[PDB]
Amino acid sequence: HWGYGKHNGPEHWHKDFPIAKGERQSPVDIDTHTAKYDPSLKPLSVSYDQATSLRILNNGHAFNVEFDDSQDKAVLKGGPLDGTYRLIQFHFHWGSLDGQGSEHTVDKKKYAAELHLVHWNTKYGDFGKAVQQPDGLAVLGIFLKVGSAKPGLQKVVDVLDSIKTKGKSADFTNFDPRGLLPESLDYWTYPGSLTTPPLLECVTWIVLKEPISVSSEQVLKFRKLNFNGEGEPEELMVDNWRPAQPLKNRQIKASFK
Ligand SMILES: [Zn+2]
Repeated sequence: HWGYGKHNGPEHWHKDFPIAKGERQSPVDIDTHTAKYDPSLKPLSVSYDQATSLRILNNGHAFNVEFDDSQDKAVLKGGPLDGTYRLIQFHFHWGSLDGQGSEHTVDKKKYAAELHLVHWNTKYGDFGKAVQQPDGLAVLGIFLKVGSAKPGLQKVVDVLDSIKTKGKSADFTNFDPRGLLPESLDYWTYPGSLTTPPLLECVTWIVLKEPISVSSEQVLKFRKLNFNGEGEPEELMVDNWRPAQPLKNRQIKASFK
């Protein structure tokens, strides 16, 4: 019964999930001046041409667009990563207002929303095994700002009426996640965690410098989703973000000068 309310929100998670106060929790504030350029970091390789989207699900904390991860169809490699990471799902975090919603911040700036493309290390065979490993996941984080519409997001926006409440799913085939990527793949990277319970410290974070722009109408449709099940009291799914956590003994590295 964790969530994002006053009584069950991020400040309470540590009671069920003591790793919430751990040494490598996410998100964090990215202090751009103190991040270190690392000239040996490789370009990212984002290989999404054979991606197979399957379904979209309202899980009661976000919506997930799920992919076939039973073969190397949509993979992330390079950058800070060793090996091959398969795309399993993406989801967003967003706010009730355009001035908040992101999990990571950049020099304390909050964006309207943040996209997470979640990938697991194929050396561990499945996602459930991967989350138990320090190098199990690679999450590509992309900020959303409100401005012009993002045409590559509209197929997601349009299906949200079909998954309004918790536990609802809908077929969601032939969605191309390349339409959600900014022009530049310049990034910051650091070791961290899942940002939702169980908060496992299994993630190599790769946060893109360049945000994507979405329209007011698009983000408004995110905000009409519900945290609750059908026939339960309506609570709008908004402010489903965890705030920045202490950096502790970590250095954020940049792929760019
Ligand atoms: Zn997330």
